[PDB]
Amino acid sequence: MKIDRMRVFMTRDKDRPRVIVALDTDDGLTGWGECYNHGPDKALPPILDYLYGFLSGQDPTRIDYLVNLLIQQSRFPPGALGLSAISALDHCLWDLSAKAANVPVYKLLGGAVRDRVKVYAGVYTAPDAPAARDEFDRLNAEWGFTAFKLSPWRVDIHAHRWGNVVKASADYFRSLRETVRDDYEIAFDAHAQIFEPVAARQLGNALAPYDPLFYEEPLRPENIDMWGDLKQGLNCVLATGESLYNRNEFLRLLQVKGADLIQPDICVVGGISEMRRIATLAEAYFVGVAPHNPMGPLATAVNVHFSAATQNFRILEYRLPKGQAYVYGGKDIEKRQGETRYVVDPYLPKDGYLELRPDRPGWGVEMDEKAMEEEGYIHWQRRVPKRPDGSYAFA
Amino acid sequence: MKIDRMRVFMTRDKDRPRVIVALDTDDGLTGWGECYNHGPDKALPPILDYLYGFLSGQDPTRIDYLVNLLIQQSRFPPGALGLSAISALDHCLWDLSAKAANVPVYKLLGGAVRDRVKVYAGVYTAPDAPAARDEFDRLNAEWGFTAFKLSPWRVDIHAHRWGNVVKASADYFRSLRETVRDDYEIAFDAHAQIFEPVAARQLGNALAPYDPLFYEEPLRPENIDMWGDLKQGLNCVLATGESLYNRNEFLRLLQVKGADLIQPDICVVGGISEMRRIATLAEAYFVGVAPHNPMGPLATAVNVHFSAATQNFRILEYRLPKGQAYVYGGKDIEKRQGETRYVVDPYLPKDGYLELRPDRPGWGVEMDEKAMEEEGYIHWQRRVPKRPDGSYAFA
Amino acid sequence: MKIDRMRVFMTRDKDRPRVIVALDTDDGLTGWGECYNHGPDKALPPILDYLYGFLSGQDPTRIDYLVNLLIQQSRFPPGALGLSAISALDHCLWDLSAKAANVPVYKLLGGAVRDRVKVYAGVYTAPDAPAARDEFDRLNAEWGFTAFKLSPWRVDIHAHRWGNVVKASADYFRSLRETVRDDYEIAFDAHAQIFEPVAARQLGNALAPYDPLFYEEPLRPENIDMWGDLKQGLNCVLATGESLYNRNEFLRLLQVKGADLIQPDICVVGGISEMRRIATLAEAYFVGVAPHNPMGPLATAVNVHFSAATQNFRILEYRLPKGQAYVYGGKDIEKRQGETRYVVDPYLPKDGYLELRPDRPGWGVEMDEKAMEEEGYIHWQRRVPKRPDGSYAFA
Amino acid sequence: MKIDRMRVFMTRDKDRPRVIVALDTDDGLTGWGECYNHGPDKALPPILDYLYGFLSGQDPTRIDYLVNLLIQQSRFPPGALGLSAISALDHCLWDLSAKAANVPVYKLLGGAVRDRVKVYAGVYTAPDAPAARDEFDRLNAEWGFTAFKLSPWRVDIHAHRWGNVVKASADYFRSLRETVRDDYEIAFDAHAQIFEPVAARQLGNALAPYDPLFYEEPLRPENIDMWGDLKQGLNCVLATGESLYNRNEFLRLLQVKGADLIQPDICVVGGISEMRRIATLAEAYFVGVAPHNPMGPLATAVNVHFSAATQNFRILEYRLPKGQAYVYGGKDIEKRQGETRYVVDPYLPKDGYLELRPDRPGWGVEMDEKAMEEEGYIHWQRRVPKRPDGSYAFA
Ligand SMILES: [Cl-]
Ligand SMILES: [Cl-]
Ligand SMILES: [Cl-]
Ligand SMILES: [Cl-]
Ligand SMILES: [Cl-]
Ligand SMILES: [Cl-]
Ligand SMILES: [Cl-]
Ligand SMILES: [Cl-]
Repeated sequence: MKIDRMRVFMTRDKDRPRVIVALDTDDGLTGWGECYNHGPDKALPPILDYLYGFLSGQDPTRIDYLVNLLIQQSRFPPGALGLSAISALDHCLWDLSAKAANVPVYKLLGGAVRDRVKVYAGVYTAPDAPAARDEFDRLNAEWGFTAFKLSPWRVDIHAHRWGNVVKASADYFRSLRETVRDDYEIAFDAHAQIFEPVAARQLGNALAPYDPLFYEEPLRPENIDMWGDLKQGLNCVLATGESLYNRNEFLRLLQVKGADLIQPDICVVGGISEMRRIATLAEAYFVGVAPHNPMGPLATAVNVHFSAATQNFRILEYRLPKGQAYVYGGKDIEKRQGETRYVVDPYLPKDGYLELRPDRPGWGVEMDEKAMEEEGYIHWQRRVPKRPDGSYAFA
Repeated sequence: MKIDRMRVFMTRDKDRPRVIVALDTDDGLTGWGECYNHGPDKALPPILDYLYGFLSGQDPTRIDYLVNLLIQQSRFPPGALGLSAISALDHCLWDLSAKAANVPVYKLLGGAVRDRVKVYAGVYTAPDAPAARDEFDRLNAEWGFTAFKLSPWRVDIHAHRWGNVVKASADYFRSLRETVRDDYEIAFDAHAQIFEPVAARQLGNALAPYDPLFYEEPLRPENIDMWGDLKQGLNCVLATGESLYNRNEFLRLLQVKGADLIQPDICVVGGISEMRRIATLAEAYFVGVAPHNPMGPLATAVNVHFSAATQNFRILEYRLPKGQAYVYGGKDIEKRQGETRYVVDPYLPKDGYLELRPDRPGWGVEMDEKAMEEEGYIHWQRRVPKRPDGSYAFA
Repeated sequence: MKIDRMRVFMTRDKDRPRVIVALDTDDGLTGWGECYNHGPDKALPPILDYLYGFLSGQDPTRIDYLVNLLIQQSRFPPGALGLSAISALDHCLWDLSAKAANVPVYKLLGGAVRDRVKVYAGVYTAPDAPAARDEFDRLNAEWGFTAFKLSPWRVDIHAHRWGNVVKASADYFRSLRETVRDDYEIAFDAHAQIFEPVAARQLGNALAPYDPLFYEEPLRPENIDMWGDLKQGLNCVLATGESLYNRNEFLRLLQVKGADLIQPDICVVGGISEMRRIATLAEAYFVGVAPHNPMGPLATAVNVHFSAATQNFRILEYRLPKGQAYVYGGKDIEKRQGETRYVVDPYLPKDGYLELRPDRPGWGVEMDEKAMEEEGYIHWQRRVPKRPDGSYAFA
Repeated sequence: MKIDRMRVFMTRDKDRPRVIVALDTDDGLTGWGECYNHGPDKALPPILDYLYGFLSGQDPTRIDYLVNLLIQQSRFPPGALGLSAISALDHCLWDLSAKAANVPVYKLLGGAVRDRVKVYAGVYTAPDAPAARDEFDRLNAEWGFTAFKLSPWRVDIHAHRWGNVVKASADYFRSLRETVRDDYEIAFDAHAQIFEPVAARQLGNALAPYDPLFYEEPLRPENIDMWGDLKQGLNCVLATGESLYNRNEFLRLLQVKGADLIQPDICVVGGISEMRRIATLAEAYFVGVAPHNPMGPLATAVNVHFSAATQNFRILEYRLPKGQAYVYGGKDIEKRQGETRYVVDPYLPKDGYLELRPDRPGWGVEMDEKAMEEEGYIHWQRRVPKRPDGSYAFA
């Protein structure tokens, strides 16, 4: 069969826009993909139109052949926006190929190496311990979650003395352990807001006695070598990588021993084609994979197949299709809710795992094209915090 | 004054599209910038619209404050397309600030450290020596060029035995030295088409006895460390960096001793704000700067000011506004010509240098808005070559 | 315009001599600079006379061109005294260039990236905690300081058992935390008095639990590599660099991971021309800048502009123009006071920050030439302490 | 005995100024020293006055005690000018101590380890081979020289294609070997005029087949690590160090394998006190010492004693007291002559060696105070060459 159409849907996932892509073939199949939402999503359709020129008329079962063509035609390494678009097209090609062979996508990735996919709940704020307990328990009662991710920050880190900022985080984690179920796993996402390796190490070591599931992305991404310096003398599990794009950025991170766990995003790195290479590198370095995934239900389905096939996969970030809207940080459980409807039958957790759908080819979800047509673009941007002297810090 | 409008012009530079950007202020000034042409230029206006939301109402003389805001709001490191747009906006801010202070832009960069800016002619093909001589001599007679850049490739590198490919390049360079003026400088751009460090070293060492001005970008960009391996035992000047984006990618390149000369592009890295940081790093490592610049006359003007202010600047890539259209490689002097008209009064070489315009504020060029309106977008894409087995290689 | 006169003022800043320099132009402008006081200040006028030979008749807006000429003419790297003189001349050139363009100096440095400049109070002694509290509170009431720097040394380090020396420092810091406001930041300057890296690490780790804002310059400067050894296994923020002179000494320090925060002095390194290069290197290594500044009000004004323009600037050392005379160490708040009068309208702190003067060109201060004429040279020298065996140790 | 007076003589050595220093004691002895001529020699007397405050009343036989005091009192590492003054005072202390004990200075340095001190003639220009032959032969006939140092540069290195510059140097050295006596040793001083390590390596390897005695100081001094990169793959003996100041700069150079031979200057590094430490470090790294010495006859006498006592000393730079005035580079044997008279009885070569004076205490020369009074200061400065684009390069 040959690729003969692309359809691009500008829709949304609660309060973030989302571009969803279909590739159709002359045998009547369709494969689906999800772009990351970097910010200016209206840039994605023209990128996709340009990339489609290299896919028209081609055999979609030549997945790596075509994805590599998309990478090579730019010559320059594609960045955030380009790779987001490439990611969605990679997803479409895997989905088409699996549908053509009448198998779940994981059968094209070496097969399932596990029966279900562990998830943690993206909570993302820093609520007081009793409120955290109640929310964790609610999530456990509904979906079986026993792993959760919070922000460590209990004050504005630029408006208080650093020792007090760190003590507030340590006291907070202590409180959580005194309050919530002993078996619950709690990760902290520092969200790339720390400048100095030494400061990141101090915070990590203050959290360490209370067993963070992982300590995610404390520093900025551009200098990879400094991650190796951070991790020397760090007593907790260090996770990073969500902001890295390709096999070679991850290779450098691994070579400097800059992470214990890596967190590539399958909508950011160029899809499964690149995600698999990244995970293979990590595996040889004895580093696990916890995919970054604040994206929507189609991205989640793509993650389910990658995660099911990858030996060194450990746990998957998960946001409920009906639930909390965008947030990072703050003293509350986020009040804003939304409902993401572009997947008819999203993967939902059972006992804190997503279960495979072995009798369904492709991703194992159906798309709701009417819902995508009903809900269009919405503007979304990050707030970059400021210091008291008026300078900008880090999102 | 405050920024109060952005105007975006989709135009062209011969057979490549070009997005040109104006930022206007409430005091009636306008600053101008040029985006790189990565490929899908129709992605640039929506990126620019999104970025402009962070610039509206701001003081354009706070250049680094605003450019850093544009970088930070994405959180992820911006890639090719995002940084292209950021580059043009950086240019606009320098131009506005210089116009506001009634000075040439170089006076905002520590002042001029040279009186004129050496250029080489972007010829880019591999014509037989007599034809090369005639073209070099024509360029010398008209503009005073004594430095030129060619492709080293005289055959399809994937369809002939490697030893013969390299011998053809060495024999070609020998012929050029037997044929053209003794004082002429000749650089070779291998255009990221070699996979293996050892192969890149073999070619460089075969060219070395004939004194290449530099040997540019033989390998792919993603693995930076391998450039240090290449350069160990390399007997000619090695240049790279055109495909690197930020201060930290260049820092890594410098740390591994992966280049003797770096070639960032002021329309790719985020403009002068980033270019200056990159050049400063290179300076401390005793590495010079030869900016990459196959772009148009506004990009050239931006380069003139950066180059005039930068101690470790050596030579600037230059394409004539009226002249040869796009080409890389091949046995001919390119037949296709074009005329780029969006700058009224482009910098032209005299004795092989661009001369400063000290009595004119800003970039020292006027824009032709009617010409930009007359000539719109044109589709352009790279050819990715194939090997005889049907696989894709490297653009 | 052209430089057409230099005027050199031998004056004083309380009990230290100070050489202040003016460069005049044939358009009637004057730019001002401040030399560091290394010791033999009577050496500075003849150095300045010699350097002026390279500046006479030149365009002062070619700042880096001229400063680099001053550096290159010596061939040998200039040391302390030479660079002190070069620093003042750099300041004069920035001031002239900014006055010529009718802008604050920061507009020549990429613009302001913050609205105000955080300062800490140079207290420098080791008073008992109640007296420290009272002095901190006085400084807070008057000027809004919430950050302070002390000496850690509570006894003669060469006349007591080392474990007891360190315990005295740790007990002192504990006392301070039990006594003074919880939000106060306290830095310790060990003043290059420790010989052995291991000893410096022991003291730093003893201070660490009480959150020193930074631990400054424990070791001597000549061996840069040993700073990387010190910092391995160090649990507090390490600051150094005040005794380093150029981009390459700082590059080495950064490469060995020998500091978390660097403290170049804008009157020591060759002025803004060099300070900016140093800060750029530190930025790429994710290291902040806390400029060293025990100098006077003109030096402070130069620092305000550099600090306002530098993203990775964190905090600025500050001495009040009317206040405490020279001191390092000891059990008292220094009794000797003085008044520095050569700047008419010095920057004073408000809420612990220096505020910009956006409507004033140049440094934004006026000079008092009569005050400089009234108060001349005074001899000043350091005491080099001795050990009980009669040997000399380290100032 | 106690130091009770310092006398400072501003004199000259042909066309360069020279500061000569005497320290007198209350037993009626006098020791003598020579400052390097960095440039602004009028800075030296005030530095010396300040330093003398630490020497007055002291026992001059406590040489290292006092020299280290002079170093420590500045706290900051002393630079060029400060160390020049310290050097002369170190010389005075060795001379006093040796006179007090009635021995030659070398008996205070572990004794003579050789009977005579090999010298090479500082010719410094690049005369055509027949003229070089005639000058070498003249020098051999008069003084027995068989070792000579030239500049390698036969054209303006910034105004000609680099391959042609290097070929001119190689062709020149070939010519010299075809023309002059087979036993003559010829060193080349590239005088810190090359920016790029790769370029320095290319020139060194082009000279290498003709056996340069050493290839001196091709690169700039500030980045020490790059010297290790240069020397990797270099086929000739590499010498540097004249522009380095202390034991730790030399330690770094040695650690990176950045030289085969080091060239500290006993008037630059702080005298014998520091020179001995430097040489000891080099010895352990199996690196020899060829002291830099374009200074005058007192500096030469100081060098004779250091060189006589130092196992890893190889050869000493030498300028005749009556002979060629200042020059570096150029196509001629320098026409300007002068006569340096402040030493009554300078060391002159015999068979190309300086001979010891074992029956004379101290340096073994007498000073001519009347000659110093007759010939005063003269202004001297370096020319910094320019490139054709108007930028400044390197002296
Ligand atoms: Cl449960
Ligand atoms: Cl729910
Ligand atoms: Cl010509
Ligand atoms: Cl033409
Ligand atoms: Cl307060
Ligand atoms: Cl006060
Ligand atoms: Cl002989
Ligand atoms: Cl003679």
